[PDB]
Amino acid sequence: TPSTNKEYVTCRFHTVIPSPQVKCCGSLECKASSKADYTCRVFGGVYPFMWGGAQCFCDSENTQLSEAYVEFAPDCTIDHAVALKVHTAALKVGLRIVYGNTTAHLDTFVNGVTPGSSRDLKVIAGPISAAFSPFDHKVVIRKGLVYNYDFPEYGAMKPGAFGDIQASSLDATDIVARTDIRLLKPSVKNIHVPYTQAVSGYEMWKNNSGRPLQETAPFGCKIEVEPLRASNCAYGHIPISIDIP
Amino acid sequence: PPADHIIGEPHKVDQEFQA
Amino acid sequence: IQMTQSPSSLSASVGDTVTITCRATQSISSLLAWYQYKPGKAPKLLIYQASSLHIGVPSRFSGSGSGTDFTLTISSLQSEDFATYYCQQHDSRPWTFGQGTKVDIK
Amino acid sequence: QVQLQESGPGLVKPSETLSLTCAVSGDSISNNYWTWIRHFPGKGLEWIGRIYGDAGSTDYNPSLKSRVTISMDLSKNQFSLDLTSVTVADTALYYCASRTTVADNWFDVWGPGVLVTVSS
Amino acid sequence: PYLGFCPYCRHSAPCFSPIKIENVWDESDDGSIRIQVSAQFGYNQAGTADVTKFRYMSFDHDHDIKEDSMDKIAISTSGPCRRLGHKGYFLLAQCPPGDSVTVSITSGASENSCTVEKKIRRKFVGREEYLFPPVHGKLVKCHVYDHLKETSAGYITMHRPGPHAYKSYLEEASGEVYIKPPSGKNVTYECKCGDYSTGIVSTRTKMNGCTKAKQCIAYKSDQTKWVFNSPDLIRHTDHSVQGKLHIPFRLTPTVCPVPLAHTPTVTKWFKGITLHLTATRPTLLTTRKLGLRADATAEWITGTTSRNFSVGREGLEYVWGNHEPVRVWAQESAP
Amino acid sequence: CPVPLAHTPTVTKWFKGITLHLTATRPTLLTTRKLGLRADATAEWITGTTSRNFSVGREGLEYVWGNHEPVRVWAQESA
Amino acid sequence: VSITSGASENSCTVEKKIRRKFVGREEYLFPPVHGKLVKCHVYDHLKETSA
Ligand SMILES: *[C@@H]1O[C@H](CO)[C@@H](O[C@@H]2O[C@H](CO)[C@@H](O)[C@H](O)[C@H]2NC(C)=O)[C@H](O)[C@H]1NC(C)=O
Ligand SMILES: *[C@@H]1O[C@H](CO)[C@@H](O)[C@H](O)[C@H]1NC(C)=O
Ligand SMILES: *[C@@H]1O[C@H](CO)[C@@H](O)[C@H](O)[C@H]1NC(C)=O
Ligand SMILES: *[C@@H]1O[C@H](CO)[C@@H](O)[C@H](O)[C@H]1NC(C)=O
Repeated sequence: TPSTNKEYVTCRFHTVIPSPQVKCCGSLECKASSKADYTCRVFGGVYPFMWGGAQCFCDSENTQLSEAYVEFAPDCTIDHAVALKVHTAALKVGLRIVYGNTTAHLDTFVNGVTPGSSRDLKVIAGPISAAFSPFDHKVVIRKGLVYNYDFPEYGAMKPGAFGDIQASSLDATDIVARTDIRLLKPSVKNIHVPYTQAVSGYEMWKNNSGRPLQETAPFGCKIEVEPLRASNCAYGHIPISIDIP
Repeated sequence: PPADHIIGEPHKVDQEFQA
Repeated sequence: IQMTQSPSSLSASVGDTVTITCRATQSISSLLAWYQYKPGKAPKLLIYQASSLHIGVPSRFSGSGSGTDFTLTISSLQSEDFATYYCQQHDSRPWTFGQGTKVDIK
Repeated sequence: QVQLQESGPGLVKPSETLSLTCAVSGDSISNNYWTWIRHFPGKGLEWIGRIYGDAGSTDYNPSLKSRVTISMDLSKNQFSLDLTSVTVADTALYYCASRTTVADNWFDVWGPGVLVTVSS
Repeated sequence: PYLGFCPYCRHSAPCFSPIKIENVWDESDDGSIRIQVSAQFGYNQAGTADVTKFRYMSFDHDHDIKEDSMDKIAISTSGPCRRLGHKGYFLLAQCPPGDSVTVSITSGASENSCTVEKKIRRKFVGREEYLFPPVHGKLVKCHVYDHLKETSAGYITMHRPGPHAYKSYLEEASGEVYIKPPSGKNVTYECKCGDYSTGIVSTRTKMNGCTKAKQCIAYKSDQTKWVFNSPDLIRHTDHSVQGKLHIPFRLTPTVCPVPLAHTPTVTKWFKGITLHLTATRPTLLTTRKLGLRADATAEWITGTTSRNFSVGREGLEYVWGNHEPVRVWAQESAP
Repeated sequence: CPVPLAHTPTVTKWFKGITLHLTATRPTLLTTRKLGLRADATAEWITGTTSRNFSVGREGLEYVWGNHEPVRVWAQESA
Repeated sequence: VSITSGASENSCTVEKKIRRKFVGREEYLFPPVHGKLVKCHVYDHLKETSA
């Protein structure tokens, strides 16, 4: 077991698009909000139609307002990836100790100091002869699969890669993102706001995943999650001293 | 030497030989 | 959308059947709700959706209608339900009310 | 269950800001529509306005839009009424309303209500 | 229900369609998708939940609401889709793989369709490809869109509608502009025929100072409906949130069958193994050593073949598809 | 006739050469040519996200990303 | 091509590789709402023209 702390969560973004508003021979200015990747741009005359062929008076000096930002998808409550860092890992053995006729089941700490007891017996464990951990410094959990991907840190988003949508919790309102959405001046006569968007870096990381650490970690060592441990992991020799009564 | 590497404006002038 | 409550007043005894109509100036489909005003107390909903019963309300109370013309039929009238009748639509903002229909013991 | 109780001054001078209070008990403030309803004696009910809990969105009657402002207090489980420059026609019995449905014009719940008389 | 700008019409063009698809999710592992349309399903004229009929947006100047049933709705991607559930803006269907998704009403001879590009790629669980699930196999944890109607996968924010203007409420005759309203509705006007002008009018009434029909705007202030924050609408001046409706068909954890392939026949030789493998469908073989260096490799295998895998004193671990992991170790049988 | 427009490229600048950070959900044509004596024309249909290292000369280089307006760049002497 | 005269239908089939095509330098399924306006040539939908 290591000590783990989460940084953010990452899933497929939902590119929500607010409806345009017109004061269509007035004047509008770019506002500033706290949404995820808020891009706002003030454009020229398009003379937009929606269904009647006349949706604007005073057809010159004909500015409009464009708004675009991103937010979590509704299906991100399960289909999401959370980033973790680990620290120096601590190992735990479960020992069956049989002396004479009396047996005992015991789980103890591998540190060299802390003992484990089963009602008569004092046994200490540790340290390991060779320190080893299959976990790199940056790991990602995705539906029980742990990967050794070096994700970018908090706030340092790269579009087209993993970690381009970051939030401290799935229900957190402080969603931060720079996915490089860019707005374009509309040319069609009917009303619609154009936008270009880079591909989902979560879906890029899903397409370019590789194989899981359950099938990659050496030493015959499968990996369990919630929280993250490595189970039945065979390496080294453990010094054990038993205080037999 | 210039800090910028590529500028979006052409060279108006040409360098002479060994100058 | 304005309201013309019908009828303004009607005296009836216990066990009779009284019909109160609800006419809207515009087609409001069947989104209508009716209320029963008890003096010195908040009015309680009896019929929602112009045909559907609120839980707790008596089955004897039955409303009907669609579009602009609506009716409530009060069958087997008792003593506890002499009150003020108020049909309320919920389409336009804000919602409006009638002028009130008074029923009293004969 | 949801219980509402009105608590406002019963006698206010005309051309004065009317402030009335409805407290909410038994349920949170942020997940239901909250509504004020007036009822002048000798007349009928009339709409005032409404607020949503966690959003603060307000929709009011166009005639009274210029004189009705609604604020809410999540810490006190509180939503309030402000009516500026009252007249003698503003004398009415005032109800605060709430509904089992998150948002509905029809209100399942209703406070006992408070009487407000505007006179000199 | 509002009306949106569909990217593909009946014939070839874009057109404005009332069954316009906003976006499609395909996160379910069983091929089911969720479709957001601008029409409301499961509701009658009043809006009371009646399962047999749905309501949509009308193709005329009074801009009222018309209704139809599910016997004339269709979902298709490449072939016809099977319909499973519906609430309001949301649909769900089981579809074959295709490059796009289509929705269509068949209102007699007036048949309208909307098509939005979406690469519906077929997906599978486990490590083995399958067309239809076996009746026998390992029961593994899966993630599907549930069939229960009263579920919650999230919320969407809807707001009050903005100006919905027309040309049919305006008319030009002998150099002056007229406004014709319908019976019993008050249509507000706002345009500059010179100085700025506003007002509310319910009767045939004239204007002054302008001679062109295109210069003015008339729209009815109708509060009877809630519109989704769509990219095809001009919003109201007060764009604040006023209500929220549920997103049904939540992606639940359920258990699903996955196939089990042919169990391999292992021949034994000195410090190495060879798996005689048969697979009608591509399955994943993952091996790793039990030493300091993993030397892990993986390849999807179609047909039948044989793979030569060396085993050390530390040992080798292999997984053939969805079977239990089996670990092999070498002897010291030198010849 | 209508034709689509892709995402505008991201340019990272280095010594006598450019690298275009490109994103395209569909295969689109990228064509580059120099402004000197030798054109050195390169053309490849690109699907997905791929970064391409393009060496530019002093005379210049013109790259056409999709159906956009061709954009001409020139190299400096930042040795 | 096939007529369906009730229960007596007749069909004709000829082989031809009908491959889907596009214009410009970008491949697409259905025409976007936004983009560059470029020159292409389509078959005229009006019947009263001659080729
Ligand atoms: C259209 O406008 C007219 C005039 O403002 C409205 O008629 C008024 O309605 C109110 C409420 O019922 C009455 O108190 C007024 O006395 C009415 N005035 C007149 C001159 O009739 C009418 O209700 C409006 N209709 C709509 C659809 O909003
Ligand atoms: C996934 O990767 C493959 C190989 O690079 C590529 O052909 C395919 O288009 C990619 N799919 C997506 C859209 O991520
Ligand atoms: C596996 O080893 C045997 C014996 O050396 C050899 O005949 C065969 O060709 C090898 N096959 C592969 C996959 O290399
Ligand atoms: C492009 O050049 C940089 C710097 O030399 C290098 O790191 C990168 O790998 C190169 N990429 C390609 C496409 O060769």
